[PDB]
Amino acid sequence: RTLRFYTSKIDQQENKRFKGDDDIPYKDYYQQVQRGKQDKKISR
Amino acid sequence: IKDMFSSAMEVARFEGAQIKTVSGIRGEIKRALSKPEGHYRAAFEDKILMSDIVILRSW
Amino acid sequence: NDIIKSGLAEKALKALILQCEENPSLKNDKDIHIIINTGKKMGINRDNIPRIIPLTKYKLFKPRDLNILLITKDPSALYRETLTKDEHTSELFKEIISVKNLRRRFKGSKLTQLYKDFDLVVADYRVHHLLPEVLGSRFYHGSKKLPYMIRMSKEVKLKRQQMVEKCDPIYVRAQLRSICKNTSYIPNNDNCLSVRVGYIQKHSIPEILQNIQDTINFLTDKSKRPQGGVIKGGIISIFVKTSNSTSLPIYQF
Amino acid sequence: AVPSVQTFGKKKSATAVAHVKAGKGLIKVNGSPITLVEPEILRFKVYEPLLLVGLDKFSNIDIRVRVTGGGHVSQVYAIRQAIAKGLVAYHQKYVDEQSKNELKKAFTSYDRTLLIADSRRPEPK
Amino acid sequence: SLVVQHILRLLNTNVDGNIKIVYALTTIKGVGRRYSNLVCKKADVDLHKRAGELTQEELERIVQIMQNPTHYKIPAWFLTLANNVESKLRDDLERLK
Amino acid sequence: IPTHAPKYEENFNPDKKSYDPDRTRSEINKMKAQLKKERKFTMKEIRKDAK
Amino acid sequence: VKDHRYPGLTPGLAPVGLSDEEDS
Amino acid sequence: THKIKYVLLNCDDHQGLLKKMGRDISEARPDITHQCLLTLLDSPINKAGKLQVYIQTSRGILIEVNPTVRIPRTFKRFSGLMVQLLHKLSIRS
RNA sequence: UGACGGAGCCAGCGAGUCUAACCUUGGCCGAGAGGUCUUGGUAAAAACUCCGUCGU
Repeated sequence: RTLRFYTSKIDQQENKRFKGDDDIPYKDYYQQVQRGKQDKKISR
Repeated sequence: IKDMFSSAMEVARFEGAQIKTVSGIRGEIKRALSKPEGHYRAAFEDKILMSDIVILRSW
Repeated sequence: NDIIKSGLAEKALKALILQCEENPSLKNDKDIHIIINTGKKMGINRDNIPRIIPLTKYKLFKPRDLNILLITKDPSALYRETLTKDEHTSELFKEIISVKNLRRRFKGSKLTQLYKDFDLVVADYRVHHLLPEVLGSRFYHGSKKLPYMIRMSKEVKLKRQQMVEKCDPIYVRAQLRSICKNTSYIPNNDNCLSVRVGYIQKHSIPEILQNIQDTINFLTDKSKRPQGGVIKGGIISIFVKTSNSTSLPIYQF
Repeated sequence: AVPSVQTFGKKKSATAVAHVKAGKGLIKVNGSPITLVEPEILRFKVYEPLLLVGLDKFSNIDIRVRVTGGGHVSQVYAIRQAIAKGLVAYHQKYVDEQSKNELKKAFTSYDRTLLIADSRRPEPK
Repeated sequence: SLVVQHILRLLNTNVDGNIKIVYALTTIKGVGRRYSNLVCKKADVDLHKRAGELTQEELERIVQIMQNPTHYKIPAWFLTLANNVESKLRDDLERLK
Repeated sequence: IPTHAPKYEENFNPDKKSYDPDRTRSEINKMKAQLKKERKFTMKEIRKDAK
Repeated sequence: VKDHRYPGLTPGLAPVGLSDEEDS
Repeated sequence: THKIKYVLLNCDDHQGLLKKMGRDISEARPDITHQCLLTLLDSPINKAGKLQVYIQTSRGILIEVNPTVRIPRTFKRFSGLMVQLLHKLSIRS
């Protein structure tokens, strides 16, 4: 947006990969129903 | 066959065991089946039916 | 309308709904069925043909909500083309497939995947008797995904004459709306019968009760035969349950 | 009775039965015109006899060919062999023998498989 | 002499301009070829455009179509034991001896 | 031309087992393999004993 | 509506109503 | 490579082992092969993408070297890579 | 020398009244045994030719 931002990118681009001799990096109702059915079966 | 054995390791013990159906058809336990556990292959002197029941006489 | 008035139905439904949240085992249960004990044997052999029960007050579903599969007569080129192009039926179906193609492409485990993907199955009435062999056992036990017969066009047949093969998109759309919005049942030769009446988290308890009376009214009214009026001799009792929950009584004679 | 001859062509399991009778140049294969034989890439293979001897000879006869067994290629070879054998047989039976000789000479000059069955019988070595 | 007539960020996804709008929107996760076709149809954007050719309002319409699908009547079909086994087997082995 | 570095495990041993990022995933693979090796041996001994 | 081939059609056919035909 | 862990056989590090193997220790020097790889890959021509390096081991194993690679400078680390390469048949970025 | 969909079409072996799942949710009848139904989950000719779409 502001003109200052584009300066930062332009300068950043100039500054902007191994090079030279760099080495690689080191390293309850329901319950009521239920009893009702069970009670009937045992009663029979 | 199924329901005779609960795991293939049991079938390993009884491989080659003599078995027969109710109909009188003699057979042999050949090998244990990998899937499902406990199923095995058996060869009978004649074709068996589904209604038949296989029996292993053990003591 | 007595069953709606009785508080037993309301109190049972509240308990059934309350359980579904509390119990982990019922978490995947979403539909509410009613189990009907007809006094005498129906005498109708189970033909696996759904029969639709019109629910006037409320609508169970809409065509847009569900994954719909259509099985058509061979060749499917005519039916697939007309349905896809027309605006009304363009998006109405998950997929369109022919019977022969369905048999060839899907076998064994592929049938199980087909059952999971689709929520509703509909088919041309001509091919319905073939489907039990093709779809397999999984579709045709339990009644969750039984194919529904639909008529592609309003043309009728006369003896010694040949059917003209046409596709009416509005009529096909019209029938499918009736299937999804209304509930359905399948006759069997015994006392017992199961009908879906509501969906958990979608229908309030008073709505579910109204559907129950509509189902009972249609099934008991002799004037609605042969589609309705199949429960002759009254109802000994009515229960309410989900797929895996226990039957909670809601009406006893 | 209408003059008629019958011949067989065989390639692997593919077998073709050709009936050649006096007619008006109606060539059919499995109840369809010869032009509809498939695969299209090999269609000219089936045309090979018709073009070698000229369509004029066929203009006076009807050929009906029924093919069963084998795959596409074997069926094509069965059809062509059946057509050639049937044409030569008809020219033998109900036309002069000189034309028979000319037809045999042309076919054997082009491809003898049109007349003799190609049987790749095994040879142990 | 005077005649007057590449990437887009949609829905937290970068879509190339050159690609067709329908298959461009397929790249968005959860968006299929059929779903892309339908969202293009409802947005009244010609499917035969390229993603670069789309105007801002049309892109906005696609966005509201995605984020509010039920509002725009889109159908829903778019929207330890091993150790126990080891120990049991070891018991079987010891017992076999 | 772009430049990259090789990826390697210092003191590599092929007989040794490939290092796994997750310990649970590695441990179960150890336990599963012991089951297959142990299961195959037990079946072999039982079959010989039965014979 | 009846089809002689397939008696199952007459039962279990979708009822169609004016509200159902009307567009949404 | 050979077991002691596997190690790239070296002329000076492993004299006792190589005598047992029977091959003469004079021809057991990967440092030359490392050395040539180093100078070639850092040459401007490789930086210009006009150079590709192939290596034929004495045993007959043929290695392809992608021009992009950046071999570690110290000879010790380089030996670490070769054993993996000869055993894993490929090295990844 | 792809994937998706559709269309066309071609074999030969094989015929014992014999050929083939499992686990659940509940209604009813039955002294019992069991019978019948209801219900969710798990498991279980091709090549080839042509046409259309995407695209490496």
